Amino acid sequence: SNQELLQLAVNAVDDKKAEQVVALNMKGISLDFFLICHGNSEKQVQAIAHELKKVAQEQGIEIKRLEGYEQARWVLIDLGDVVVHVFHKDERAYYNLEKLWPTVELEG
Amino acid sequence: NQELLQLAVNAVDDKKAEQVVALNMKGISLDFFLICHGNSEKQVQAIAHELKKVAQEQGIEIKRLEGYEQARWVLIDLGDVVVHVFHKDERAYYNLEKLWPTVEL
Ligand SMILES: [Mn+2]
Ligand SMILES: [Mn+2]
Ligand SMILES: [Mn+2]
Ligand SMILES: [Mn+2]
Repeated sequence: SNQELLQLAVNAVDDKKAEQVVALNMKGISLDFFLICHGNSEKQVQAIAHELKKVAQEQGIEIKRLEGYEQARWVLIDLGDVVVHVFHKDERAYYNLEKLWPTVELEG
Repeated sequence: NQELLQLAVNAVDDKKAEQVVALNMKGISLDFFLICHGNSEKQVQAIAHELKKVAQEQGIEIKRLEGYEQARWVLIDLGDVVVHVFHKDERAYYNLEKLWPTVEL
């Protein structure tokens, strides 16, 4: 998709104070954008994931996937053209997210 | 194709890598992801090295190799095929579900 869903996800995630928000242009890589951020506690991680869900249902966007919400260590919210990854500051795969997957200059 | 994949499966097999699983990334990424694990950091490195050794014999170019020293999660980018050698105790290895069609062997 475009910055419309991405900005939609960035804001939602921003309203809940998600830290280190990073977008990835998954463009040439996957079959568009991957939004990454993290919470400092399992309660904060779920708050973020929920605001994204709440906002997604307001704008009428179909959530294709949502996994790891209960555990709140690595919540994946598939919004289609955009996929959000909300990690817990202590999640290890969150620091190895380098191996996996080109960023996107949000402010622009 | 199965040429590089079988090449990687064998290398990883010579070192006794356990729970070898191939993933068809067709229609997902821009070929094959291969996963397996070692029971110790020494075994994990043995596997990663056999892959490196085999890759240099066949003359295939290793694009990436990360986490070898730590031997908790070694990534060997062989191009069309990317191998992930985990340590049986690595957590991201049990959450590899979230991330992302299992190829037969
Ligand atoms: Mn698209
Ligand atoms: Mn509507
Ligand atoms: Mn917990
Ligand atoms: Mn160690």
